[PDB]
Amino acid sequence: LVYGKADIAIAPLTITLVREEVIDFSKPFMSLGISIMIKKPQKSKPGVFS
Amino acid sequence: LVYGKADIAIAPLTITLVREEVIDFSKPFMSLGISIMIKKPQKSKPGVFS
Amino acid sequence: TVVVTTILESPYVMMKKNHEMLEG
Ligand SMILES: O=c1[nH]c2cc(C(F)(F)F)c(N3CCOCC3)cc2n(CP(=O)(O)O)c1=O
Repeated sequence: LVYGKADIAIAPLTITLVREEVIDFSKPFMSLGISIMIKKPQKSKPGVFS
Repeated sequence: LVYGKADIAIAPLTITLVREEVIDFSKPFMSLGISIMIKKPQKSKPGVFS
Repeated sequence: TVVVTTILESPYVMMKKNHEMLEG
């Protein structure tokens, strides 16, 4: 975009300061963040003395 | 802001199309939305002779 | 016309099954 090879980058591009200094972003169309991913809590094997 | 009484507004101000038309917004400093609110579940204390 | 740039990133930008047949 800075070199003119594209007009608009409609992609999941994160609005950040470094990028913001050279291009301009629209208002966010999608807000996200860091998150935790775990395996679904499968049923436990019955313990001795259950 | 639009009529010049103030030079910047730093209160919690929603970013909307109507407002964006006449003034300038920075990128959001706080993302939020509508959400549900209820009373705490209030765990029951069993009676003695329950 | 404009030059819209993106990346291959499911589900943001995904190729259809018939991408070899259709090119646009
Ligand atoms: O820009 C805006 N920002 C706002 C920010 C808040 C809050 F976050 F709470 F501070 C509130 N509320 C104050 C008390 O009621 C609950 C929330 C209203 C706002 N409104 C008016 P609304 O659109 O009628 O809600 C705006 O217009």
